[PDB]
Amino acid sequence: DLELHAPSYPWSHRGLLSSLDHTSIRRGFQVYKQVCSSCHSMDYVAYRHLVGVCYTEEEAKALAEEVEVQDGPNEDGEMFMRPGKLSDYFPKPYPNPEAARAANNGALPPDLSYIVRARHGGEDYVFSLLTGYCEPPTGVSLREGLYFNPYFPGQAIAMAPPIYNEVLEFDDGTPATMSQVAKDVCTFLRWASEPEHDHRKRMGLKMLMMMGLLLPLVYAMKRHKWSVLKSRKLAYRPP
Amino acid sequence: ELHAPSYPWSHRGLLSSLDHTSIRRGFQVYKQVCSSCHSMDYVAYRHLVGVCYTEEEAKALAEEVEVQDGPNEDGEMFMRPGKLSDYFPKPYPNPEAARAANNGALPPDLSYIVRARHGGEDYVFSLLTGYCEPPTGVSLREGLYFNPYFPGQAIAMAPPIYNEVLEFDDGTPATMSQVAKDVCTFLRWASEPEHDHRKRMGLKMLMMMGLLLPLVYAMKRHKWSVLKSRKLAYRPP
Amino acid sequence: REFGHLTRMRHVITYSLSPFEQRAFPHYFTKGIPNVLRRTRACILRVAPPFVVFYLVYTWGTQEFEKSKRKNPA
Amino acid sequence: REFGHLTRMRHVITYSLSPFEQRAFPHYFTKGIPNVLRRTRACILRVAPPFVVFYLVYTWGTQEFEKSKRKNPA
Amino acid sequence: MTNIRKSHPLMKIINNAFIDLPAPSNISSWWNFGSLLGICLILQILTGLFLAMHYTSDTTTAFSSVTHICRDVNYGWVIRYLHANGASMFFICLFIHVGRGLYYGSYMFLETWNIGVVLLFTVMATAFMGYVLPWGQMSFWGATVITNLLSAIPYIGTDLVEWIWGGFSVDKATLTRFFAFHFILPFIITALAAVHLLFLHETGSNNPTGISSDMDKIPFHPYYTIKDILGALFMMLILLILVLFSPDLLGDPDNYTPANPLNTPPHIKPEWYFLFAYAILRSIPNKLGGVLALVASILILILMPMLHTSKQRSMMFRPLSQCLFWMLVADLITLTWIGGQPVEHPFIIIGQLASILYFLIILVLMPITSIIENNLLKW
Amino acid sequence: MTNIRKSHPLMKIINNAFIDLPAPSNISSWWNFGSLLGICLILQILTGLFLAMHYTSDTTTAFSSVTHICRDVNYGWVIRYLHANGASMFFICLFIHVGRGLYYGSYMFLETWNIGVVLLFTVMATAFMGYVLPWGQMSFWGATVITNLLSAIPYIGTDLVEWIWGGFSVDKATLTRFFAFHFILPFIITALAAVHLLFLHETGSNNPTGISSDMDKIPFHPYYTIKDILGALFMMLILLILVLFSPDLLGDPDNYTPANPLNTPPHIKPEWYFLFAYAILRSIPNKLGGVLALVASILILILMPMLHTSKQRSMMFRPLSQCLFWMLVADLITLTWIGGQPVEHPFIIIGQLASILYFLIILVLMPITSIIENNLLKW
Ligand code: HEM
Ligand code: HEM
Ligand code: HEM
Ligand code: HEM
Repeated sequence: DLELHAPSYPWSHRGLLSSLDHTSIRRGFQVYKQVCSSCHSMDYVAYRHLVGVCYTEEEAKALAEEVEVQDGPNEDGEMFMRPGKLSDYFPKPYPNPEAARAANNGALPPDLSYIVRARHGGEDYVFSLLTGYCEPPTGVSLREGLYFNPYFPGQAIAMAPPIYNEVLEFDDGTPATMSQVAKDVCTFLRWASEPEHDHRKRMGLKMLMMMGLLLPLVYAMKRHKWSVLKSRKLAYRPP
Repeated sequence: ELHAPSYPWSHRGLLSSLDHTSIRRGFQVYKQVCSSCHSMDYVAYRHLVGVCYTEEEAKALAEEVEVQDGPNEDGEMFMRPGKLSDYFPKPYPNPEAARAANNGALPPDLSYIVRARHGGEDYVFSLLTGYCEPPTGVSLREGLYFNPYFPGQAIAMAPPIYNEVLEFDDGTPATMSQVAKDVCTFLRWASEPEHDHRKRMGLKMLMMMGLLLPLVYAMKRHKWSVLKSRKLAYRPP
Repeated sequence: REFGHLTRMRHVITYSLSPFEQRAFPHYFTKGIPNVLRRTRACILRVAPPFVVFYLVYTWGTQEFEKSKRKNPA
Repeated sequence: REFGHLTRMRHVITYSLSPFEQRAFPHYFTKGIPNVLRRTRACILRVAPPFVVFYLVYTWGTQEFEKSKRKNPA
Repeated sequence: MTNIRKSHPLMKIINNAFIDLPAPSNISSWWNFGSLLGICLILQILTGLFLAMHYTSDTTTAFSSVTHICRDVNYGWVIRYLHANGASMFFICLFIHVGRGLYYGSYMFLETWNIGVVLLFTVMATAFMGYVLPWGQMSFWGATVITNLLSAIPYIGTDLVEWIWGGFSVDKATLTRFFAFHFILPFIITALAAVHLLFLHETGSNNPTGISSDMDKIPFHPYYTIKDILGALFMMLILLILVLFSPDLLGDPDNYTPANPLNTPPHIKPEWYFLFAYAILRSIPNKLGGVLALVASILILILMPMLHTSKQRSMMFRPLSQCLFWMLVADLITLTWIGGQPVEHPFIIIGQLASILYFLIILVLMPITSIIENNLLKW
Repeated sequence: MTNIRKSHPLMKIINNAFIDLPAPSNISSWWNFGSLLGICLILQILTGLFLAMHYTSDTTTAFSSVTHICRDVNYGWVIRYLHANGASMFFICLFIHVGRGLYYGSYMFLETWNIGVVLLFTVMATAFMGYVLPWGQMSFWGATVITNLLSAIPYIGTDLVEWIWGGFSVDKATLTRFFAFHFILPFIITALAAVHLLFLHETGSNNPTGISSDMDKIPFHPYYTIKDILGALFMMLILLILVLFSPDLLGDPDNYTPANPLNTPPHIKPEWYFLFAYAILRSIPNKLGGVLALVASILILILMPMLHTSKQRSMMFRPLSQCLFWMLVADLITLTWIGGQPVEHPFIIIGQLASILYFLIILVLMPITSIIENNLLKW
C-alpha cells in the first residue's frame, strides 16, 4: 500500500498574508489552455473571472473569442456556432463524461475548478505529481497504458506525461522548464479553487489589526466596569 | 369574444367522476393526432396503467415508441424502445422548432390546458368543434384560421378533428363530436389525475363532517348548558 | 388578572344545574326560530342597504361594460 | 427571585470604590504573574497526566499503524 | 404538595394562557376567528413544510417540481391544494378578525392592535412571496409589476428594486430568495402572534357589549376550548369543500402555465385577497401616490384608535355607525370586484369613487357620526 | 409613575432575564459559553438564511449552487465559510458547555439539564443534515452510511431507512427533505433554548464553588453583559481566524468533488464533531449494539444527576474526581482521533478500550470515587 505524501513546498502564497504571484497566474493560465485543456476541463471558471486577475478586458475578450462556444437554438430550429465572449465558461473538451472516458484509456480527467481543494495536500500534491513521473520499480509491471506516479494513490495513474521540458513558449519569455510550468500551473489551479485568496488574506489582515485594538479596550472596559466587585474589601462585625 | 358554454359533462357532477372508457378513447386521439405536433410532457406511460390501460397494454404502447436516452460506451446518443417510465415524447426537440415548423406559433404543452384556460374543457371542446367561416369583412393572413372561441378570433390550428380521423378501439364511430368529447375528457384527466380520488375523499368527508358537526355541537351545548340555564338573582339589603 | 381579584360584587345569587341532568337542546326549534327571526329583524335594516347598493352597482357595472364593448357612427 | 427574596444576612459591611478613581489594571503583571503561576501549580499535576498519556497513546498508534503497513520478509 | 398545573413553569404559562384565563361569557362566534387564525397558521406551518421538501426553488425546475408534487407524490395534491386554499381561508379569517376588532372597539387595547397591524403587514408579504413561489405566468408577471411599483420612491426607490430583484429583473435570484424569505417569515409571524396574545392577556378580551365584564368572567378550559374546537372543525369543513371539490376555484387558471418573460398574460391580477389594494393602486394615476395609497390602506388601521370619539367603545348600540360600518364592508367588497375587472369604462370611475369613499368613511364619517351620536345621547 | 423597564409587559421578561437578573458574583469564564452558544446560533441563523438565499436543493444543481455562492455572489465565500466554521465553533462551545455542566455540578438543575440534552440532540441532527446539503462525495457517502445505520433496528429497520431516504437511496428526495428539515429545526432549537433559559432562571445559577450564591447575587447589566460581550469578541476572533486564514482547515477536501454514487471515497469519516460517537459505533461488532451504544453515548448525560453521590455539588473540591473527569476528557479526544483513523489493527483495540473506559468513568468510576472522598472527609 503506502501513500507517499507530498512534501510542503515553499509556495509564494503559502505565507500567512502572502497572495499569489498574479504574473505566475498569467503564465499558469496559458499552460492550462494549451496543455491541460486538451483533455481536462475547468467548467466552473469563465473568462469573466480572468479579467483583473491575470488579464485585462481586451485581452480577455480576444482570448474568449479565440475559442468557439455553443449558443442556444437559432431562429431556424438548430444549434448555431458562435465565437466566445466574456460570459462563457471554459470550454468542455469532451461532449459528455462517456465521451471523456472512451477517448482516454478508460479513466476520467477530473475538472480542475476544485482539484486543489479536493486532493489531500493541495498544490504540493499536484506539482509533485506532475514532476513525480519515473520508471516503475523492479517487481512492478503496470499494464500497457498505465503510467507510474508514486504520489498518485495506487501508483497506476492513466495520465500521459503532461509536462516535458520545452512544452510551450511563455509569452513573457520565461524558460519553459518543466519545473516552471508545473509551478505556474499549480498556482493557477490554486487560484481557480480559491479565487478570493487575495481578498480573504487582505480581510484577515484588517481583522488582525482592529481585533488587536478592540480586544484590549473592551477588556479595558470590562476591568473598568468590573473593578467595583474586584475591590470590594468586605468586613464582618457581629455583636 | 364569447365565453365557453356549460356542457353537461359526465365528470361535471359534484360527486361524479370521469368515464375511463372515454379516457382510453381520448388517449388514442392524442396519440394519433396531437402527438405529431403537440407536446404533452408532464405525464408518462406509467400514469396510463390503471387509469385507462392495463399494465401489458401500456407496456406495449411504450415499446411502440422510440425514445432517445443514455450515452453508450462511445459517448453517443442511442435510441431504444420506450419503457414504462418514459414521459410522453415531445415532438419538437426545441420550442422554437415548433414555431419554425408551423407559421411561427407554439403548440402549448397539453398537460395543463384544461386547467390553464379560462373555461376549462368547455373552452377547448368548443375550440375544436366550434370552428366556423370568417364573417364578411374579416381578413386573415394565409396560414391562420378563424375560430371564434379562441381569444383574438384567429387560430393557427389546421382543423385537426376532421371526420373519420381515426378508428376507436372499442368500435365507437369517430364522428366530430364523439372524438372531440373523448379528447376533451382525456385532457381533463391529464390536467389533474386525482379527480376520481378527489371526489372519493370529498364523498367520505361529506358524511364524516355531517356526523361530526352534530356531535361536536352537542358536546359544546352540553358543556355550555351550565351557563345557558343560570338564573341570576339580586338580593340587596 | 386571574380568578380571585377581578372585581367586587355583592348580593348576587346565581343558580345553575348539572349538565348531566338538563337537556342539551332545550326548545331548539320551538324558541330558536322566533328568536332567530327577531335578531334578523333587529339588524336587517342596518345590514342590507349597503349590500343592495353593491348589487345595484354590480349589475349596472357589468351591463355597462357589456354595452361599452359593442359596435355603434361608422 | 428578584432582589429582596434572596436571603437573610446580618452584620456584613461592604465597602467599594467607583470605577472612576481606581485603576482598571492595578499592578497587572506584578500580581497577576504570581497568581497565574500559583493557579497553574494547583492544577497541573491533576490536569496534564491524562493529556500526556493520550499523547503517548496517539503517537504509539501512529507508528504501530504505519509499521503494520510496512513490508514483511518472505 | 402543589398542583403541577399552576406550579410548573411551562404548565403555569399554559394555564394562564388558555386554561384558567378569565374570559367573558358573552363572547360571540366572531372571537373564534382568533384561534382559527393560529390554527390555519399551524396548518400553514405544517403543509408548507411538506411542500418545502419537494420544491426545488429554481426557475428551471420550480414548475416541474410543483407538477411533481401534485402528480407523482403520494397524496401530494392534497398537501398543495391544502396550502393554497388554506392561504385563502387564512386571509378570510384575518379579514373577519380585523372587522371584529373594528366593530366591537377592540382597538382600545392599543398594543394588541399595533401588533395586529404588524402581523397583517408581514403575513401579506409572506403570502405574496409564497404566491411567487410556484413560478406560473401569473406569478412571475404579478411579481414583476408589484416589485416594479417600488420604483416610484424618489432617489433611492430605483435602487431597492434591483436589490429585492437580485438582478435586473425577476429571475433566478428573486425566486430563490423569495423561497428563503417565505420559509423564514411565518416563524416571525408566530413570534409576533405570541407577543399579541401576551399583550391581550394583560387586559382580557373585549365582550360584544364593550363594557368591562370583570364581574362575569368564566374559565377558558371547559367552555371556550370546546367552542374553539367547534369553530376550528367548522372552518375545516369549508376548507375541505375548497380543497376536495373545487380546488382551483380561488386562483387564476393562467398560473398553471410555465412562466415566460416574453408574453404577458391577457388578464393580470393579484390574488383575491390582494385585489382590494390593487383597486386603490389603479385608482390613483400618480405612481408614487399609488404606492402611498397602498401603504395607507392598511396603515390607516393605526389611526383608528385615535379617531374613536364615541363615548361607547362597542358598536352594538350605534345604529348610524353600524350602517356606516356595513357601507365600509360593501366598499371593500366593491374594491375587490373592481380590482378583478380590467381598467375600462365604467370600472375606472367606480374604482376612484370606491377608494375615496373608503378613505372618507374611515377618516371622516365615523368620527363625525360618533360626535353627533354622543350629542344625541346627552354626552 | 413606574420604570418602563419594569412596567412594559414585554420589557418585564427582558429586564428580569438580562438586566436585573441576580447572577452569582464569582462566575468564572466557563459560563460565558452559555452566551457564546446562543450568539453563535444567531450567526448560524443569519448566515444560514443567506445561504438559503442562493441555493437550489436539487441533485443536479446543489453543488453548482454552492460553488456559485462561493465564487460569483458578492462576498458569498465569506457567508459560506463563516457558516461552516461557525457550526464547528458552535459544537466546540457545546462540548465546553457540557463539560462545564459536568464539572461544577450543574446537572442538579434537572429540567435545564434534560432540556440541554434535547438541545444537543437537535443540534447534532441539524449539523448532519447541513453537511448533507452541499452534495459532495463525503456529504453523500456519509449520509448513506449514517442513515444505513438505522437498518440495525429490528423489524422496522428497512422501512424506516427507506422512509428517511424518501426513496430507495440518498437522492433527490433525500436532499430536498433534508434542506427543509434543516430550515425548520434551528427554530425549534431557539424555542427550546428559550425554555432552557426559563427553567434556569428559576434556580439562579451554579457558581464554580457550588454553594448557593443567593446572598451574593449582583445585577446583570453593568456586569457579565460586558463580560459576555468580551467573550463574544474572543469567539469572533477564533471564528474569523478560522474563516480568513484557513477556511477548510476543519473539513475534508474530498467534499469538493461532486457527489458521484459510483465511487466510494478512500475514507468515509464524518465531520470532526461526530467521530466521538462514530468511533463508538465502530467499536461494537454488532450493528444493533453499535447503534444502541452510539445513542447511549449521548443519552448518558441524562443519568448524570442520578449517579451523583458526592455530598458536594461541585468538582472544585474533589481532587481524585477531577483526575477522573480529565481522564474522561482525554478519552473523548482519543475517541475523536480513533474515529478519524480507519479500522485497522492498532486502532480497533484502542477504540474498544476507549469506548469501554468512557462508559466506565461515567457509570462506575465517578460514583464509586465520589463515595471515596465522602468516606475520606468524615461523612
Ligand atoms: C404564513 C403562512 C403561509 C401562507 C399564508 C402561505 C401562502 C402561500 C401561498 C399563497 C402559496 C402559493 C400556493 C400556490 O400558488 O400553489 C405558497 C406556496 C408555498 N409555500 Fe407557503 N405560506 C405559508 C407558510 C409557509 C411555510 C411556513 C412554508 C415553509 C415551510 C411554506 C412553503 C411554501 C412553498 C414551498 C410553496 C410553494 C409550493 C406551491 O406554491 O404550491 N409556506 N404559500
Ligand atoms: C397573525 C394573525 C393573528 C393571530 C394569530 C391573532 C391572534 C389573536 C387571538 C388568538 C386573539 C384572541 C381571540 C380574539 O379575540 O379574536 C386575538 C385578539 C385580538 N387581535 Fe389578533 N391575531 C392576528 C391578527 C390580528 C390583526 C390583523 C389584528 C388587527 C390589526 C389583530 C388585533 C386583535 C385584537 C384587537 C384582538 C382583541 C379582540 C378583542 O378584545 O375582542 N389581530 N388575536
Ligand atoms: C443550528 C445551527 C446550524 C448549524 C449547526 C448548521 C450547520 C451546517 C453545516 C455544518 C453545513 C455544511 C456547510 C458546508 O459543508 O459547507 C450547513 C449547510 C447549510 N446550512 Fe446550515 N446550520 C445551521 C443553521 C442553518 C439555518 C438556520 C439555515 C437556514 C436559514 C441553514 C442553511 C444551510 C444551507 C442552505 C446550507 C447549505 C449551504 C452550505 O453548504 O453551506 N443553516 N449548515
Ligand atoms: C442550544 C445550545 C444551548 C444554549 C443556547 C444554552 C443556553 C444556556 C445559557 C445561556 C445558559 C446560562 C449560561 C451558563 O450557565 O453557562 C445555560 C446554562 C445551562 N445549560 Fe445550557 N444551553 C445550551 C445547551 C445545553 C446543553 C447541551 C446542556 C447539557 C445537556 C445544557 C445545560 C445547561 C445547564 C446545566 C446550565 C446551567 C449552568 C449553570 O448555571 O451552572 N445546555 N444554557
